[PDB]
Amino acid sequence: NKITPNLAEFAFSLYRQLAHQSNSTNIFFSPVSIATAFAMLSLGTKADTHDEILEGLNFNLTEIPEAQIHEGFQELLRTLNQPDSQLQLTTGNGLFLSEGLKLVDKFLEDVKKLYHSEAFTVNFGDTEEAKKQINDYVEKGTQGKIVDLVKELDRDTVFALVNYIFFKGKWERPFEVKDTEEEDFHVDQVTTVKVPMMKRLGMFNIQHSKKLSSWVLLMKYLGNATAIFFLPDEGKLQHLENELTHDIITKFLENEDRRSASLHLPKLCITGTYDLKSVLGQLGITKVFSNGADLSGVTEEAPLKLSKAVHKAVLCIDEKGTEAAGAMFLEAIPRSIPPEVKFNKPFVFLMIEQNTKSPLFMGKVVNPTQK
Amino acid sequence: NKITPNLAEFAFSLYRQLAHQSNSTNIFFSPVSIATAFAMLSLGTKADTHDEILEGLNFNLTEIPEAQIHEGFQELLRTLNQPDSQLQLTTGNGLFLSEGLKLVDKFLEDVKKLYHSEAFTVNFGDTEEAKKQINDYVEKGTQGKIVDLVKELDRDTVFALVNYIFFKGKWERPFEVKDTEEEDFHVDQVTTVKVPMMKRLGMFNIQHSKKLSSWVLLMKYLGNATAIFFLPDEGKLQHLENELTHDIITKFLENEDRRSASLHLPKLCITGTYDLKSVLGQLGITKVFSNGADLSGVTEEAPLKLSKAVHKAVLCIDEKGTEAAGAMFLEAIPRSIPPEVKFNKPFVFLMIEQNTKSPLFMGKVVNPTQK
Amino acid sequence: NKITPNLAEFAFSLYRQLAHQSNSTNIFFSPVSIATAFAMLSLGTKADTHDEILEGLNFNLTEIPEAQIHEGFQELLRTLNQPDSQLQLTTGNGLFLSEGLKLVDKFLEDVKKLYHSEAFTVNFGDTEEAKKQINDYVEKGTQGKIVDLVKELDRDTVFALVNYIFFKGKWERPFEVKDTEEEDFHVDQVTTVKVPMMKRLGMFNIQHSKKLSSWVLLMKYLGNATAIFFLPDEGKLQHLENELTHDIITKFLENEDRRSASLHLPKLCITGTYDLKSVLGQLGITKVFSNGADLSGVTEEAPLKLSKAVHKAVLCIDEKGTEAAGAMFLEAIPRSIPPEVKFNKPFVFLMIEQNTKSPLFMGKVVNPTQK
Repeated sequence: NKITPNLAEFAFSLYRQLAHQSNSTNIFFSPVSIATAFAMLSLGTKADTHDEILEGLNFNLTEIPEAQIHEGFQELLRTLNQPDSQLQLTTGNGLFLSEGLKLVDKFLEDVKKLYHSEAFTVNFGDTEEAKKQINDYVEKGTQGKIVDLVKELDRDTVFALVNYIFFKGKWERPFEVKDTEEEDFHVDQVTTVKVPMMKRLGMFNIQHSKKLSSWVLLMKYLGNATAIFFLPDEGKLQHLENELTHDIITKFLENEDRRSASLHLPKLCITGTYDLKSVLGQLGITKVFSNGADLSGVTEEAPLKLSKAVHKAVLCIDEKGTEAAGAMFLEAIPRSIPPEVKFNKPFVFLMIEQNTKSPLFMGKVVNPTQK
Repeated sequence: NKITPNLAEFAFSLYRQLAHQSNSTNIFFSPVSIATAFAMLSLGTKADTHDEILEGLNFNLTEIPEAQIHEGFQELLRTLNQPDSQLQLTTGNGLFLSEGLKLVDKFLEDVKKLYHSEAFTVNFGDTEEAKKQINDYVEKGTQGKIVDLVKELDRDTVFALVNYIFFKGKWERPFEVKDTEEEDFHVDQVTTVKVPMMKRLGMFNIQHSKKLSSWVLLMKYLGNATAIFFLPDEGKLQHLENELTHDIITKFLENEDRRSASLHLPKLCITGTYDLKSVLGQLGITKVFSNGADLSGVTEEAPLKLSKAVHKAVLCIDEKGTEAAGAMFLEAIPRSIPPEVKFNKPFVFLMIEQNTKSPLFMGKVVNPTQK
Repeated sequence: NKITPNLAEFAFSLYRQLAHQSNSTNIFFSPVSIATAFAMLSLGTKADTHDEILEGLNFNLTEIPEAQIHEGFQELLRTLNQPDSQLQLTTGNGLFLSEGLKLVDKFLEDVKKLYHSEAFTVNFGDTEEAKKQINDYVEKGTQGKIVDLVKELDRDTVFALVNYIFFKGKWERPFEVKDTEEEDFHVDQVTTVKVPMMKRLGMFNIQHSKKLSSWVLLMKYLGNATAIFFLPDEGKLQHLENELTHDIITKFLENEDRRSASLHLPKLCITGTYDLKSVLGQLGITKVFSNGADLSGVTEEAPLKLSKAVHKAVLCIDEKGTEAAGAMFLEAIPRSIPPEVKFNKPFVFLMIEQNTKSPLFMGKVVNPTQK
């Protein structure tokens, strides 16, 4: 599929921003769930509003027309719904509509044809019935991996573009369940904690790259899939992160060779939860949340903007295989033109005696509890 | 009042040091409470001891004589005691004396005339009656906003120069109490918490400055007062802080223009508490705590130094207006000439076998609980 | 003793790495306990494996032969076992052997002659009887200061090179027990906590060095010993740490002069606990944990490597004197040649759809609880 390279780079792009944001934290995300939600969103959007997005999903528009893109997506999504039988792989892109919404059909058609979208009809005014209906469609799409994707749901909520992906794949070679031997994880420069560490001896597709100063191990799944890992060298984690490319990835994919090794790889369950707004904004994708937000391509009546862009992604690893899930969530409610200035982020301020123009106090609010 | 510019800059000076000290914390202080305490203190002090201070309250002594300064203070303090009636504004500079103190009258006169000072007579030897008496005079001066300004009170405590300011002012336009809508505060690059966010739509004195890369909103009070706020731009908080000046402030004060806006500004109650010694020291104000400390200008019998320089400042904001308070505290007890070296800050050390001069151990104490 | 300079520098070397690793933490270690363990270990080791070590204990091998080194150690250790009577000083270097171990006698002899080593015979297969036996020999060697040196003990544990040092020395001048006056410790740039601060006025060997921008105080012990302290100047702690040398230390040792001072020095009990592997590795000492690990010089049957290099060092200070203790621990179990790659440190990884080579997920595991 012709679009894959861009996705890869967008995954690297997007990963980078998340680590650039917090070194001291766990990271896991679905580049696909995200980009899809947004390409699938890009349809209701037009002009320079829309352009930002797809140059920010790492696409070169002075090269590929819009048509050739959305085809690629369509193809890929399809591919994933029909794997080998031993490999469980689903994806669903449901679109929940407020009851009483005057739509455009050009949009309506397009997301149904190209993005297998499912439209449902919910009362956002009954917000805690709306939360249920939506957390229903996720907590089954993800087959019960992700449930609480919507914790706060606006009543003024127009619609909600929702996306999910479910993965469950068993290993090429399961691990010894009795050989799962609790061990030390050297967490930071400084600290150490106990994990259920799985150990196995055998012949492994693994190599060191001078370029990435890392060990690159591949673990083929039962079916048509592969997890790739990277043991950075001592103090090379950031150098590694720095240096990842699609083509480097491709090179590794094809390396068929194996060799003897003793491997220790831990049993774990992790989550990444995100409001991406900030993050994405950094990728150039700012207009679509704002009051210059072009959502004409969805409906006439009312003028909207994209409220919160929320991703959540869990992962879980054990001897037999992997459980992995991604899940987008784009809320939109009525845009209001009248310009908006909210001090919902840390800020400064004085207080001045009018007559003599002298500061009584000054300060910076950085948090109101407890400070 | 001719001295205001210097105060402003001292407020910026002093603010800067507090943020330079801890980004990751809340900030609120009264530039006035502080400077006053210290100008009012500068009176008992002489020569190069004294000079440090006022060059450190941001005054140019090769320009303004001492006379012209203390007049300015006197005037200002006065101004503040008699505002518009709708605007509550008090200040008091009480000076608590140990029973049995031989004073100088030149000093005694000066702080009574110029700084409306009130002198009281307390037994520092009965320390927890001394704590009460002083926390009495504050927790009413601040009308019950600040109470625990003295948590640890030396028995060898000679006197205590105390300062307070109380502010209570209602808005130009109160906010909708039913429109106070709990919302998300994006606290750090990383984290998010729920505040009571006040929202109102109307015509606001607000502008963006290229220079400060911030939004500058003014909210006039009932009476003769104005609070100024600053929404830094994305990642401009430090650039903003960097760039603030008196004249820039003045420029904004006069901008009368208003315009349409939707504003979200949160309901909060914050405190800043400080031992300033360190901080101030950085402003050049070091001699006055030390054994070169010139407190002759107060009394003959005994030779003193300034023990702890303590500021505390609370603030509180809601729909109708603002409650804000500042409070200094300068403790002095008997200086002791005999040079002093205290390892009360983190330090290094070895242990050596005398005969062979070999290190048995080495270390750095950085804290004795738990380490 | 000719080797002392190197130890000093190794102590500085090693200290530096520990602070370079975590500013925000307490530091205390025995340069001697460590180096001894390792010189005493170096005996079972040969060639380039062995060389790394002693160039990393700060020795110049293109200058001093191996003979001249191990003599020095022998001499020093001896010296320490027979001090002045008023000064309690012991050291023991016990070596615990698995029952059924075919040894080399060249090694056996050498560590008995040169390093007063004591060999014992333990069943590592009964691991929690092994833990006892070893924590026995430490928690008496250290006369009950250090007890839990072995919290996790491998069953496949071959042997354990163990080292200890016990110190108890009373002051030149005890402090006033009734003059121990709780006070403020300014811990960080930012925070403050209460310590039992000992205070005394008298004549103290103390000086300021332009070079180290610190106060350098010596406190002679009852007997043949001296503790040295360093009050860095404001913000000079790192400059101080930077600049320490053996010769500078020597210069200070000899300064006999005293003078009047008021000193405040706190009552405390601190510990430093370490797995040194990382740290030491940085000093060039990497081969000996690895699969190129040359432990032929110990036994024939089986091929081993050094599993965990563990130091723990407590300290305690009060009016009368000091309790101080160091304790090494080098575990070795069967090396396994077959190359080893363990993701027991934070790492990256993708998951790829084989057919289209597109990233489903990506991530970085940095900790599996809670993330």
